[PDB]
Amino acid sequence: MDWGTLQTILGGVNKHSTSIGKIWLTVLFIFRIMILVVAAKEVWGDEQADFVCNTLQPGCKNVCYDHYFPISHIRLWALQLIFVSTPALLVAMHVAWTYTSSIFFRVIFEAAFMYVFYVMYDGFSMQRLVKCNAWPCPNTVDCFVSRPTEKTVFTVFMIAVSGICILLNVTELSYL
Amino acid sequence: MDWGTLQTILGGVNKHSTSIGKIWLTVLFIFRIMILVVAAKEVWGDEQADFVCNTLQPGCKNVCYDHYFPISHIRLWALQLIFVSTPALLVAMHVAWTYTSSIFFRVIFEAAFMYVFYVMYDGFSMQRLVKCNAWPCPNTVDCFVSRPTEKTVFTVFMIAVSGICILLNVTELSYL
Repeated sequence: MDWGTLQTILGGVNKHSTSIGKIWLTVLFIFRIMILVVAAKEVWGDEQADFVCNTLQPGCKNVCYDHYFPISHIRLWALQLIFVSTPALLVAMHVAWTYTSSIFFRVIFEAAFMYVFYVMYDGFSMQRLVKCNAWPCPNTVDCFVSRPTEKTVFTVFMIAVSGICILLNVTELSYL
Repeated sequence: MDWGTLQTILGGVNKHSTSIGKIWLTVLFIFRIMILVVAAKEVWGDEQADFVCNTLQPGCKNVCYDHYFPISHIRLWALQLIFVSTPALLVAMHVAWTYTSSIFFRVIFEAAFMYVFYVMYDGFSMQRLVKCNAWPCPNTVDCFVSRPTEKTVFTVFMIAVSGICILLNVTELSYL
């Protein structure tokens, strides 16, 4: 891939005691894109052949995999970014009803993804072994995970990023 | 094999209103020997490669096999017969402290094997699937059996035989 190949005329800088946010926020935008693609198919890209189930039950790997991973972290992120992406191309150029409502959209989205995330991954963690007692899964069986530490780390990162994103997003939203 | 090849001089028969038992009891003795050897290594002779455990746990077949089959039925029988065998060669010829105590021994042994049996195989049955949650057996796993019906049948037989053995054994023990 390659994303962004024309940014040369940016001599105009800020002078006020504000609009520091847009710097921080474009930086976090670009950042999160890199951070994503660089580790995109490279942490969670694997986790299909990595959910070993101690059994001889047919299918129970698939069963428990959806049971505990309806969706992977990186998708909720990918979405979180895209919904939080549309205000970016908006704020690309501003001076001359929406504009600040773009800022607010950007806030509330990111908030939503945080909440529903912690609803799903309660404990902000990756259990080393998830058991499973699904229908075909004849009793409570065991179902492993690879690299739970890893995924936990990058999750801590992205959530911290979400917090700072919103804090400057809102710190300039709160101009009154 | 071949067991018993000299029995010709038995013209002397009983005339009293008793000693019918010794007929019945020698018949049951010979019977149970045949009944055994004919189906000896031929119902329970197999059951080593016949205890399938749905798992990928190493050893868990052996583990659960001993767990649920410390010993097979046919051994408890084999013993039951042998302990109940010694009074037979005694009562081979009788007329002329032990003699009736042989009869009583024969009773109480067979009783013991009945009790301890039902202690172990509670329900007078063969479960089609025994689960298992042993140490190495990581969770409650499944562990199959072959021919549980079969073994149940022949068990019903041998226990009925035990009952009749004792009933005539004792009916002549109860002479007063």
